[PDB]
Order: sequence, then structure tokens, then C-alpha cells
Amino acid sequence: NNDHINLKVAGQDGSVVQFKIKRHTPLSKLMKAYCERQGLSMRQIRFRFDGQPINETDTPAQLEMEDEDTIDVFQQ
Amino acid sequence: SLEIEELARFAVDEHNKKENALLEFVRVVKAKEQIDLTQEWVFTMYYLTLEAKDGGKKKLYEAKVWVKGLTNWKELQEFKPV
Repeated sequence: NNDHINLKVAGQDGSVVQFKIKRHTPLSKLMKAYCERQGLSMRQIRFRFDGQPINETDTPAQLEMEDEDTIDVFQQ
Repeated sequence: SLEIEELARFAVDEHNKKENALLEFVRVVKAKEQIDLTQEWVFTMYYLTLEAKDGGKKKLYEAKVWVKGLTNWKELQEFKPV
């Protein structure tokens, strides 16, 4: 329960897509799910959190993300 | 919003069939889609606030609708008043 957090992925188009994820699940899972959800390809978008780029291997916990935080997505 | 009304209609229809009711589906007042990545299988939860005339009288109803996988590729789980 406290191992789960809610996260938002915000696009330049003003689209917001919301995820519930375990803290130690790699962010890759959320990225690929976001891509399939939005009809996008990974090779053409990049993710940032607090202005810094995100690795697929990174977890929410390593980035000290908290409930309700936002990841931002841009065209590559 | 269209894809969401088609869900809200289903929520109402299942409330009626699960409880022998005659609710009048109006429209979606509020809607959140949340993609749940906590399990081996991805699923999507919908959290819908829709209004429906009970006995013709306007009232506000909360609905949770479970969906296997992602939307762009169904089961009612709760339906109550506020």
C-alpha cells in the first residue's frame, strides 16, 4: 500500500496520464505502458523528472519520487 | 470523453442488473483513468462520477470500473452515492 505510489506523466500537449506503481519497479515499465497507451514509440520520446533525464533502469525510490509527482515527456 | 461515456453507460447497466434497479444514465461529471502497474498483469481502473435520475430525481453516483490491459486495446467493481 505504502509500497505503491501514484504518478502522472505530463505531455507538452497538456495530456496527463496517471499510473499506480510499486516504488522499486523500474520506470521502464511505466514508460513502455505510457507509449502503448498514447500510440507512441520509445525511440521518439524522452522522459524527465525535476528537469533531469530518466533511465529505464531507475526506480521511483532511487529518484525519491513521492505520491502524486509528475514525470514530463517530450519529443526526441 | 466518448470512450468514457460508453464505460459509464456500462456501469449504470450493471448496477441495474446487479441490484434490480431502474437508474437513468445522464452524463459523466468527473473521470479519472489510472493505469495500475503493481502486478504481473497491467490493468486500468476507471473512477467515474456520473449523475443519474433516481425516481426522476438528479443524484450523484461514484463508480469504479476495472479494465484488463490498456484502454486503447471490463467489470464493475463499485457503484454508490457520494
